[PDB]
Amino acid sequence: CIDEFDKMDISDQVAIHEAMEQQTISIAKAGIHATLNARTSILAAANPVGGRYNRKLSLRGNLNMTAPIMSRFDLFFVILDDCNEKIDTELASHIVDLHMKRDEAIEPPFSAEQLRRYIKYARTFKP
Amino acid sequence: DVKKGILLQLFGGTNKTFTKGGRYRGDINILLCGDPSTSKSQILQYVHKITPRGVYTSGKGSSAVGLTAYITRDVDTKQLVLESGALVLSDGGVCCIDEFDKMSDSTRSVLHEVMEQQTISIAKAGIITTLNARSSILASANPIGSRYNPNLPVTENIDLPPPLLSRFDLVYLVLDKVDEKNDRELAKHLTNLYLEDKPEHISQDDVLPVEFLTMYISYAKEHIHPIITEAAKTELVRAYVGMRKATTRQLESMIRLAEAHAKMKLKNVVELEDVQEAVRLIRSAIKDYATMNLVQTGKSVIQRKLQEDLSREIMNVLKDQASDSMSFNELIKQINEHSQDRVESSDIQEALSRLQQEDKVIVLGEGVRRSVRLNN
Amino acid sequence: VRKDPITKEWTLEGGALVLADKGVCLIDEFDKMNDQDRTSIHEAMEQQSISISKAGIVTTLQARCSIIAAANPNGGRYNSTLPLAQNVSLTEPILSR
Amino acid sequence: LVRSLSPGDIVDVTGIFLPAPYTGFKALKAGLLTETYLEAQFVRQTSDVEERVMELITSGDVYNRLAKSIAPEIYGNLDVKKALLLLLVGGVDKRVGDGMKIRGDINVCLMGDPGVAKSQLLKAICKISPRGVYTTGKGSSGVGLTAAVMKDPVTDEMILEGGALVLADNGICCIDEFDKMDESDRTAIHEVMEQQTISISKAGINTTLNARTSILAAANPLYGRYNPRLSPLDNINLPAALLSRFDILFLMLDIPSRDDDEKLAEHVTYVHMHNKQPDLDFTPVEPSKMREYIAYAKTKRPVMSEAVNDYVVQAYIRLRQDSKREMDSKFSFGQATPRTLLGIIRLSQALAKLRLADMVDIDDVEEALRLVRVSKESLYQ
Repeated sequence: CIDEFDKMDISDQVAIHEAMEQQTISIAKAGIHATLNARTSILAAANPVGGRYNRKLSLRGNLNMTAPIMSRFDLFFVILDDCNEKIDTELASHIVDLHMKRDEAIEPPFSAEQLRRYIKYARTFKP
Repeated sequence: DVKKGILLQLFGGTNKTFTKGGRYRGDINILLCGDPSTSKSQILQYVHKITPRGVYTSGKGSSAVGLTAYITRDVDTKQLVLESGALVLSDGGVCCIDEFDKMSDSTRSVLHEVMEQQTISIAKAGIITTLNARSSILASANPIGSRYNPNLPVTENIDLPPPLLSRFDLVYLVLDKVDEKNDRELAKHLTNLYLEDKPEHISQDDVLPVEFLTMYISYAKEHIHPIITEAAKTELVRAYVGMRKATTRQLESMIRLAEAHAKMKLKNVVELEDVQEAVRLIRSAIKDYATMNLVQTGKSVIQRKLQEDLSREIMNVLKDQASDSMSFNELIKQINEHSQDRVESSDIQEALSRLQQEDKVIVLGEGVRRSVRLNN
Repeated sequence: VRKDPITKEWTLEGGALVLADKGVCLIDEFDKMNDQDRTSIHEAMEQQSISISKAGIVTTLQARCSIIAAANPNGGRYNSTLPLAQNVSLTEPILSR
Repeated sequence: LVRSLSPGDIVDVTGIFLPAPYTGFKALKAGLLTETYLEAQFVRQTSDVEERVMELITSGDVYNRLAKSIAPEIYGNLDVKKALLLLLVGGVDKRVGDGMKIRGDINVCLMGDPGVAKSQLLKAICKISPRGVYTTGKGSSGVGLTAAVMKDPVTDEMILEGGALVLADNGICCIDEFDKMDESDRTAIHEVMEQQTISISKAGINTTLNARTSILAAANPLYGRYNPRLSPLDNINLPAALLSRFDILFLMLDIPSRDDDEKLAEHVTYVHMHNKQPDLDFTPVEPSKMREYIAYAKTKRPVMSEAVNDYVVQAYIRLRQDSKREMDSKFSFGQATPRTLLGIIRLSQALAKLRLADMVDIDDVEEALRLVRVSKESLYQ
């Protein structure tokens, strides 16, 4: 879970390569030349260019930076905030209760520990 | 109101572990700027004096490392020894930061971790770990002005990342209207002592506690656990609504902060009242905002305006060119020509670059800027 | 030829070309290639041999590799009806090669 | 007897002086030497002389007379000298009731280059001033100003050996090549503008020393000299943060002038030609008796009139007001920060002490002003 890929600036795009590639890790400091494969999910993130630019502006290039590694991304959820002061109110309440130390009955439809366990299960299946 | 917001910073918030995690603590990070010699130093002095665990540091006398993990050679045993840098120490109490605006970019990268996490993860060197440092942040800054000067974007006039900016809990901005009529009074105060040369009767005659304060602080800390109940909720929302009408964190702040207020006065539950001033205090930097921004400037009429006109013209000279390319020159010419919002040929160059690179434009040459084809 | 990792005698290494001499050179994203390389490329393509004068060692290796290249039409898939040289970034002199 | 001692202390110690055997390189000793040691048993840290002062007093014009009497050796700049006077005098400080103190002392900057032999002045003061210390940037090391914890002999052990500031504290400290002092130095000094404050957390030092020194700063403008095309603070390399500390910045710039240059030239010809420069007529004051009168004045601790207070205020408003009315660059430095005020307060507070005062007459003030306006604004010539 790599926050603010933006702070990658121009160095990490290099990384995305192997990353998006084999997740091989190529290392030669000349101490050795060694490719370390990897497999790791990408939970990734960046800000839009000018704040929320995406509205008229095309996402591509409203996102900008990831160059081709951009093309390496399977999914994207664009987040923008327009108040339905209905909704605004809603989240507002939500938060508030949360902020109220108690009593939060925020409890997952499924128990979370139960979840992680289940997660173990789901991996087992091979569709 | 400064002295006040601070006082709250002394009373700040309440820690919440949730079931696990939770852990918003009580933390409040106040920043303050203005014309220099504000005594802006003196305060940090005072707090540092008061603060048991606090530490006072200067911008640039610093970098992201000295706050943590010196891991120096012990050399007493001729050993290497992990030395908590400044921050880990400062866990608890507050931190006094000089010349925040001036900190090394490497430095304060630290901060975002602290501020957000409220803890710190050092994977570096021999031991990889996430250590918790929970401490309040008090930062001083000088506008570039150093008088931030009227108008301008203040948000500009402060420099800093508008995000990292936004991070600071309490944004205090100091300024001078030359109340005549103030300087007189201030000069009376100041001019005192004078007598007595041996320190005596500083603020007399006025009522103040001395050490009773320290204790009181201590006790209130120890024994108080305020809970706002429902009351706040409504108005509380309506506020931040008016605010975004700004960010959620603003709300969050409001929460923790007011919790300090009712922490003071020893309230285990909050009046819906005392939230008023709680808001008001935020409304102060706003009332200090009179006399996020980045985007605002950057939307047509700012950058959306910019590129919009840009493309517009490009389209025009295309049309009038029988679709042939617009020239760099003619571009710059009509674009400063229609004059008005002042499109500087450099800015021109930049936005042009943007659209082309956005493939919102397709053009080239050295002194030859041909036109575009926006496919996007 | 450069100083090896820390401490070893200083080892003269080839680009993929000399490596692929008589073999095949596989590369993509020349647009992504620094001119520093670009000169090298042109040089081989021309001479089919890689001369090296530094530091003290001065040689010409012979890379016989065949060039196989994947590239990115500048931006859009089809940049333009305009000729490909227009439709793509890289220099025609190299291209004619 | 342990722990009673601190660096930068002037103390009368009483102990029996005892040797302990040591010598140098073995090839270097005839024997037996002693190299010795000292042991410490015990430590101790206005009659007809008023006549000697009265000689100065009765003459009157002691401010100008003495003003001249300081380093008459150089031709010109009576203003700065007059300043140096008060610099030497100081006063009155204050304490706040809790209490916090306010210096209490003068911080003088001397700008301009190359010449003036501006240093020559510093040599003078450090000479005349008891507890004055002349230093230069590269020069006096940071650890020159700071104290090392280093063992000392006979007794024991790990001694905080101070220098510069600690060495000359309660007395002036003189800085040369002030531009060349680099940074760590600059930090400390920036701090010691807190007066009474030096603190070393490094390693075996947790201590915070109190430095009572006064500071005199001689630096050359950004190369080469004061580009008039360069604004103030352009031609000046230093940060205002420190400049804010500097109470008196005397900026000395040289535009050649046929007439005066004749005058100075004469001075320099007469002396050397004479050992004695002042003639027909100036009686310069023996720095000895001078120092005496100074001692006597230092006792005064004057008090301020409400009126002087008021005028002060009004003027101060005028001061900040015009200073900001200047707005952007040239000219400047703004802003006439309160420290400007406070400083002037201490300044008149000194001028009064030359009167020996307790009155603090408004003239002393207006003087301090004239001096102030005088310090800068020389940029206009």
